[PDB]
Amino acid sequence: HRIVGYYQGIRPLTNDQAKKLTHLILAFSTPDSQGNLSPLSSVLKQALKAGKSANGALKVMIAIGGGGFDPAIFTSLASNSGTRKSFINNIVSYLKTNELDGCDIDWEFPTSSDKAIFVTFLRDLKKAMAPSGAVLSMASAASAFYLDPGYDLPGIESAVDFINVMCYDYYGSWTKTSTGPNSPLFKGGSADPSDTLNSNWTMNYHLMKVYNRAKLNMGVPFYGKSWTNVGAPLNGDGLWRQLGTYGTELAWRNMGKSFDMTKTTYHKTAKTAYIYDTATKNFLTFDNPQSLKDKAKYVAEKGIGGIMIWSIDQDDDKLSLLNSVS
Ligand SMILES: *[C@@H]1O[C@H](CO)[C@@H](O)[C@H](O)[C@H]1NC(C)=O
Repeated sequence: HRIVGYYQGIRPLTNDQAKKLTHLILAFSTPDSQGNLSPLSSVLKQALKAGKSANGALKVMIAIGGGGFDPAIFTSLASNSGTRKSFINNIVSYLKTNELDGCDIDWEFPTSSDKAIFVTFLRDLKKAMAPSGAVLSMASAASAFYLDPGYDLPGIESAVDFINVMCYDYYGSWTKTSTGPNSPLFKGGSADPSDTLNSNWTMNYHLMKVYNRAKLNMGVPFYGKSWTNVGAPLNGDGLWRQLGTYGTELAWRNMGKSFDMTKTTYHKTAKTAYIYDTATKNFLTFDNPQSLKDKAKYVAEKGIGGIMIWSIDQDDDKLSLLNSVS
């Protein structure tokens, strides 16, 4: 159903890409301490024009905030009814001025002190957006650690048109235990030390809280993560290996020129792709056409309302990943 594509201006949005999306979410605009939104960058502006020109049905939205963005500023703007009201008016004015069709609130992350005020902010923002038909979404966290204290999912659901669930970054630069999958679909069987660092657990968490699952999008990544100097498996399964050193996040479009993709191992239980290169001891966890196909099937099977992608511009020139997901 929905194909919600985040876009961060790595490269121009192509006319083929625009036709494969229902929603294009430019990323990012950030508010200052007074609720003034940063102006749309040139690369984001171009993608808006390219998307609308190539797909008259496409909704082009601005994601406000982001993983880099200080969540205490969201707290400040939303907690005060006066600043909440003016921030909302600034958002609505920003949409009209920049010819946008709506916005995504990417607040990473609301704390327990934010839980109710986040819902109030989204409900009020929806009310101001409703006459123009502007589309409202938010990005949701992937673990109970964040979800339980900070996310009133029923309340959020009552306000937004859909929820973009960030089912990725399950392992990363903070991981001290072992290598592991950035975005597996499932727990990876008996060798998996975790029940929850997978998309299925995160989506099931949301399914158990929200009224209408059609309002959920399962997020998928078009990027992967690498480690170097990686050693032996911890418990007989090559996905979880003795740590060397965190590498970086790589866009899919850049993996094939640095890794021999013919060495891809596809985990049959977790539904996730990785490469361990015994020659170099480099390790890459990523998503590829196979993992994305399995995830689209999961979404259809569970009746989830859509797929969201971070980020479509990380795809290769031939749209291997976007063509696989839809
Ligand atoms: C997905 O998660 C649910 C609930 O956590 C669990 O019952 C189910 O077995 C999981 N599916 C797979 C294939 O791991």
